[PDB]
Amino acid sequence: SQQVDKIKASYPLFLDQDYKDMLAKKRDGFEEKYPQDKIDEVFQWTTTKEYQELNFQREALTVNPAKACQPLGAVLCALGFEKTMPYVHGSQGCVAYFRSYFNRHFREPVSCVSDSMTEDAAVFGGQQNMKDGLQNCKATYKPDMIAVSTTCMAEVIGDDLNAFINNSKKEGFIPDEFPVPFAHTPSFVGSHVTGWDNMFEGIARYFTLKSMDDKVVGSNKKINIVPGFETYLGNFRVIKRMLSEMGVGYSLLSDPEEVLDTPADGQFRMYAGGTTQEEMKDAPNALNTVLLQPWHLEKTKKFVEGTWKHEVPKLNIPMGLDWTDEFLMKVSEISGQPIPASLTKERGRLVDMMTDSHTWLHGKRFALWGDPDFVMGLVKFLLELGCEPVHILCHNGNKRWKKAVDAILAASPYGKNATVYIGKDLWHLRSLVFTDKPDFMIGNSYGKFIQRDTLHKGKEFEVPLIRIGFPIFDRHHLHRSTTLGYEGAMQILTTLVNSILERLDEETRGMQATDYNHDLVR
Amino acid sequence: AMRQCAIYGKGGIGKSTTTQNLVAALAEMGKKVMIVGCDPKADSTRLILHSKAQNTIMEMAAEAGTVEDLELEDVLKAGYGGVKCVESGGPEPGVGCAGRGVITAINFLEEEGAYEDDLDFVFYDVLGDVVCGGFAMPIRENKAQEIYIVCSGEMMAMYAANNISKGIVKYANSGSVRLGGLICNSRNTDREDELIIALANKLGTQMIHFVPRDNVVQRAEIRRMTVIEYDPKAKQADEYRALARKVVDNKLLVIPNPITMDELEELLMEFG
Amino acid sequence: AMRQCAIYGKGGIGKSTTTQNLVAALAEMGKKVMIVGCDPKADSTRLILHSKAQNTIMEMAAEAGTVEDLELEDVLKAGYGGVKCVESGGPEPGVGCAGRGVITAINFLEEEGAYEDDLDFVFYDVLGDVVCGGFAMPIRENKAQEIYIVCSGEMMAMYAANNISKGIVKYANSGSVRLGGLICNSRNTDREDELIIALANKLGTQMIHFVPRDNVVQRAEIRRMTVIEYDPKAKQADEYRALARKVVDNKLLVIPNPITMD
Amino acid sequence: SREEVESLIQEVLEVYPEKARKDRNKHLAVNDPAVTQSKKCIISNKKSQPGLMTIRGCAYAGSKGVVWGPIKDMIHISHGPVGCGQYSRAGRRNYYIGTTGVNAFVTMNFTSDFQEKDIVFGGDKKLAKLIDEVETLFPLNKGISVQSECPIGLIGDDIESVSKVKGAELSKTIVPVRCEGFRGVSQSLGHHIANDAVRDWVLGKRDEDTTFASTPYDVAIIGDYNIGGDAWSSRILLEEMGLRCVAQWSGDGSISEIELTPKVKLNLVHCYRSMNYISRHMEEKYGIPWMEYNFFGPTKTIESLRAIAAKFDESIQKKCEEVIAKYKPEWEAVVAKYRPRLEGKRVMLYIGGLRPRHVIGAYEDLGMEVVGTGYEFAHNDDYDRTMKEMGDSTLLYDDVTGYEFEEFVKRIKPDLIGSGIKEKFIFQKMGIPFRQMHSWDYSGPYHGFDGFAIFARDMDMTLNNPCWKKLQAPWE
Ligand SMILES: Nc1ncnc2c1ncn2[C@@H]1O[C@H](COP(=O)(O)OP(=O)(O)CP(=O)(O)O)[C@@H](O)[C@H]1O
Ligand SMILES: Nc1ncnc2c1ncn2[C@@H]1O[C@H](COP(=O)(O)OP(=O)(O)CP(=O)(O)O)[C@@H](O)[C@H]1O
Ligand code: ICS
Ligand code: CLF
Ligand code: SF4
Ligand SMILES: [Fe+2]
Ligand SMILES: [Mg+2]
Ligand SMILES: [Mg+2]
Repeated sequence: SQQVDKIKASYPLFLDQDYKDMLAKKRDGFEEKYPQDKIDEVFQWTTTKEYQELNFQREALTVNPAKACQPLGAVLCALGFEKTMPYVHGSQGCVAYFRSYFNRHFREPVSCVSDSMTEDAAVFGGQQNMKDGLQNCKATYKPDMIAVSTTCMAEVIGDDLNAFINNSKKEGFIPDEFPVPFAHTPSFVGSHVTGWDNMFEGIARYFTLKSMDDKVVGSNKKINIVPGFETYLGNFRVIKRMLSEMGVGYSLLSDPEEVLDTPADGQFRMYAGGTTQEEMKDAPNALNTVLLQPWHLEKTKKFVEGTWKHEVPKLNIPMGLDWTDEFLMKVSEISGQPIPASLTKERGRLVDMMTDSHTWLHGKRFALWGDPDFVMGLVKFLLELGCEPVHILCHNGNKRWKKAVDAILAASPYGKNATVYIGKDLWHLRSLVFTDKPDFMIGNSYGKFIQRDTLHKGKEFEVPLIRIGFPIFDRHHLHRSTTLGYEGAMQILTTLVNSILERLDEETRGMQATDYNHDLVR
Repeated sequence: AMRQCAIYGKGGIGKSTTTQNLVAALAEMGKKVMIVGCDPKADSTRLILHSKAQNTIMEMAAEAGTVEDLELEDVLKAGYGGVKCVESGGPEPGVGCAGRGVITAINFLEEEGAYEDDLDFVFYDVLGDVVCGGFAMPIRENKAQEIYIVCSGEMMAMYAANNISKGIVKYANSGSVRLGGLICNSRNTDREDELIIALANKLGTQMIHFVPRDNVVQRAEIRRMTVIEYDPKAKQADEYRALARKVVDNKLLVIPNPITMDELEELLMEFG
Repeated sequence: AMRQCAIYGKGGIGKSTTTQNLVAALAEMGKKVMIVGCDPKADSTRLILHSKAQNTIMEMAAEAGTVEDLELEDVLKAGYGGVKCVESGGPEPGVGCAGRGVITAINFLEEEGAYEDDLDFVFYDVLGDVVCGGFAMPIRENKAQEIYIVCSGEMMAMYAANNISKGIVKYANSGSVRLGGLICNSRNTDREDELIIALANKLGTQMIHFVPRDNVVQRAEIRRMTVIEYDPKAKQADEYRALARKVVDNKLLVIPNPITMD
Repeated sequence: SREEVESLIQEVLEVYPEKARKDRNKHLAVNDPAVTQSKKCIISNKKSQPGLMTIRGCAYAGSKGVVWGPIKDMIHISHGPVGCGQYSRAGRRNYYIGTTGVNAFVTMNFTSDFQEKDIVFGGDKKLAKLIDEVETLFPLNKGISVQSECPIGLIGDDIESVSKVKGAELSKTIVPVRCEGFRGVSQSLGHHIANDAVRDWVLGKRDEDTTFASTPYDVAIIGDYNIGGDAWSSRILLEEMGLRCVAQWSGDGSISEIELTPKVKLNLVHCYRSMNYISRHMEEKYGIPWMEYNFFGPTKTIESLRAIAAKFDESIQKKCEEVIAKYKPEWEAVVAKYRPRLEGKRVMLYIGGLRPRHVIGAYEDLGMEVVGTGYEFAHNDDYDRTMKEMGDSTLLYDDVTGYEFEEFVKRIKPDLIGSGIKEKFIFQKMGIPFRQMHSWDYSGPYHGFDGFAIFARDMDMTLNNPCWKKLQAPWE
């Protein structure tokens, strides 16, 4: 039933007595469902130390992973260049998924094509699909550039991207000077951050490999910035703002900030802004190249050190105070510009915030996950705050990264109770937050399922989710946030101390029971 | 019951030739037979049909759009002795995935009821090197139950006979597939027959038959037909009849015991 | 400075034998050579290394967890004459995907800089039936630039040389990869050398050398050696030196013209 | 107009290379409600032209995302690399009642997460080991499906074998599904491979069993995936009408409901496209009749209730007329409130395989007109059903391209578009009101009388929102 003045959607509609009664009959009659008694006992068992031991013996099964595959990163990379169409050579199912995935995170259109390789293209190869596809795409959507990556099936069968594209050009499907950079992006290797590294390297090699002869390092007086797989619009914007503020000439290579934030003004723009082809061609002339997220830009770094001959600085991701400081001094060192009074003041305003909030953050325990550089940046900042990371999970992490993060942890009194996990998923993490309960989780939307689980055990075991990372599908416009630099650090500090205060108020909102500590002033 | 056999062996050892000749003799005995080529080139049925095998399943499917659009009638042809012929097809060398071509093709035959005849025998002629799961599709459950490995007195063939057996063991265990025997296609190596009999023993099988090297085979091949048809009176035509009845009457089905590269060498040394 | 060559030919023709005997002579001439085996049975370096070279690339990756964890030191070994050997590896017959194993191994060698010591030659030994893109990995751009196709006088071997040449064309047109010649590994057929010269002409290439059938080759093979190492004075041993000298001096690199069977 | 629309078709098609032009021309038509053979006017279910930004998915999405995934007390393994399973995790809102991770698993992502060694050496050993770990960590699971992603089908892994062997060792139904993404041309073949697997591995488990107590009023709901609770909102009407719903395929579905479906008297098929396969099979094997119904809006629902009740005795017909009389004042008030706000409005639709024709009824009940519609992957029998439901000189498109759809809308200028998440943000930026017609924009249900109320409210809130008058800056 519906009262026309107050229509109910699925919640709370299905709580009406007639639906509830109907669902009771469904279950009893046809579901052959395990008794509630058993379900509760099984549930309780999965929260124990013994279930954790079994759970951590897994060797073949993955449950709720915290990563996606390579071409997702390639697509994001390709999106960052002017009038560029991401083009994924292989099965079209993948593209439908990549677009949907980014649509939901960005609440924006996401442009990308497939060349629709079917069963006969599986056994004969995708040479024809690549010919017809490059021609059709150029004609219909008119990009300046098409950036080609691969699905897993094109990789199993070894479709030679370089040859397929050269024959397309040789046979007149697209003009020879029409730029078609490529990168093999196999999904069964690494993860989506690895796909970003691979795609960027293809494009950079495409524009600079032939013509190294006339390049002189330092001759355009600018600093190359490579951001890596990045999904906070504010992150592109803050790097650009701090460099402009210092007077540093800079060149952001892969810049999707504009095209992922177009205005609603009556027209759809498939393309907007981004790194130009001329900027890439000119990149080897820069003073140096800074990699924002080095732990997934290793292939890019070898090409840039080897072919461009830049002394790429050893910098951590510029998150939190020390590493933002370190980033700014090194940009200062490369370019000759001193650090302006305006950035120095901003630094002291983040310090002021740390001093103001330290009593509430101190000793607070967090479980967290995400991509390698993000996680280590977030871990470093939690330590600078007097917080205790407890469970650090990075599913797409490696042994060397794990070694670096264990060193940061051990350098501080606040890391004594923390352990780093690589190769482990969100079902592992779920066990950890039941057996060794932290105060909060910091991760993406997928963590809401953990929070629901911890709550089902009991309100005193509930571990709230703090949404920082990618993808965030169940809040709106968090993709406009910042995590880098001083600006990112202020936002994170504010998100953290206020999650802490929001939770405390909930635990103290009980009339004449807990509200003696329901303070007006915190 | 219908009997399914898969023919394996070193590249160039004479599988297709032996298979088609074995099958012609079977048809000549009054058996109802189907041949399934699992090789990207389309030569497995060419001596039964009297011309190249132009319409492979993959080619017809690509032309029709998808295999789902394809008719069984468009790919199944009958030749000498009423023998049914079909080819998987696949790419030319160096692109695509010939393994998937076989997987696709076998699945097509199953879906279109290619086995739902009164067939007495189905023979799968398979590629030399079994490089992937697709080329072992012929020996999964409900496919071949008998395997014959065509070899010779030469080093390369016996190493290959042994290596293929390693691959067989995995399928024999989870299925009913068994090694039936070795067919020795002579290269005129000295004491050739003794050597293959010996190799057969260490594995646990027999040497089913010795097929001599006879230039009549190549004359018939140039005429695009089997020896059984090219020269029914020939001595070689009798060699294939012999092989046929032995496979027909064969009951020895084993899971092979692969030997070590050392044993294989000491064996060559013991006979040569 | 560096020359990369890929050896193709019909299954069972003598590629791995011919390749290894050539390299032996090449090393004996004072060349720095690497052999890259691109066959799941991993036999391509078995005669340069006596008895064993236990460690294929895929094997070590499977054991080590991932290819990225694997160091160059683990899979590349030296045998007779300082010849460097590495094997792709792959699955046993009938399971997995040997093609992808080749892609991964060749990609590993590139990423780890295996090509930049001070090498004169790189040889890729490929298996007979080239069933997928993986097995053309050695003839992509920046890989092999010279291809030699092993054949003989019998109908089937030549037919294969021609089909491999068609597979080459798409890699040859769009790249720098070129056919170097046909190497005739004799089967003692009538007027065989003339016959292979004729085929070479129709393709647009030459026959670089006629290699006689000589059972010392198999006798040395049983000893896990090249003829060069097993018996340096034999007639066959001088044959591989002649083949070796010619490959050093070859300048003929063509795009082949495949013929219609008539 | 008929000629004007034909002209619009020829102009749009002018941008394409000739091969793509000759083909895209076959998939765009000007409707005739008189035509009953759609082959004559349009063709569908063909492969997409490369590089044209189709909105179509793959076979795996069709099988795992759509048919199998909703079945709540099985564990569905995304077999292969980690991507597929991760982009589809909780993306489709197939609602279910259960204790997730214990006895229910719908929102979870299970995968074998292929690395390079698993590709090269194959993954049957890992799959076997994977099933052991599952049975350890989720002992209340009542069965397991193995959903192959692209590379499982290339390399030729033997998942049927692993399913027979492991299933025997554990006395567990394990369903191997070859829903390789390169198979077919879209989601559609995945439905089919999903239905054949249900048939081959589950539907027959109780062929010999006669313990279940059956009545002449037993029915199954086939082809409702309970988006936002659509099926729960349908089910209530059928039962108030005195029918008993033994099964729901596959929204809120259990493996036991599926096994008990052969005991019903009639199959109620909502989504024809995705489950007409198993419905024909159940008629052929068990003698069960099946019929298509539409519970979108009051007119279609009222007509469907009467048609279904007519398959039984007069008691059920009496109860039919009761249910109708009960919800009559509720759907009439919805009409009185929302139709005056929607009357005369024009909508263009583009969805998968059922809704582009099915929901036309609900729009008309609010006085709206469907001026254009099309499918991602219908077959010609869907377009046979479609053309009488559309008005004359309306536009029909199949596997429409991003470009085509963009340009059609520019000319036709509808007030509302109802399509998917990939379409959404393009058209909002154009100032055109947009409703998601797969996910219902996280709202719904829209099925039945209770859904229609949410349906009316959603179409009005969006179309008449104050944000749509704000797109131009006052100063330009
Ligand atoms: N017993 C015999 N006597 C003489 N010639 C024979 C023979 N058996 C086979 N041949 C010839 O040797 C050549 C190779 O035959 P076939 O094509 O059957 O080998 P095969 O199938 O192992 C090669 P592939 O690996 O390419 O499939 C053919 O010309 C055939 O006529
Ligand atoms: N010139 C020659 N004279 C005599 N025998 C020879 C020979 N060349 C090669 N052989 C023998 O023929 C067999 C095949 O040699 P090899 O293994 O190198 O062939 P191949 O590599 O083409 C087979 P595949 O395609 O499966 O890799 C070996 O036993 C070898 O000793
Ligand atoms: S199953 Fe089909 S695309 Fe019939 S694959 Fe798709 S939940 Fe659509 S038009 Mo998404 S044939 Fe259902 C459908 Fe319709 S996922 Fe849903 S909305 S009624
Ligand atoms: S049609 Fe999968 S998303 Fe792809 S690159 Fe492979 S991991 Fe990543 Fe369908 S089954 Fe899946 S989604 Fe595609 S791969 Fe195929
Ligand atoms: S090895 Fe087999 S599966 Fe792997 S690509 Fe080549 S043919 Fe296809
Ligand atoms: Fe937006
Ligand atoms: Mg053959
Ligand atoms: Mg070899």
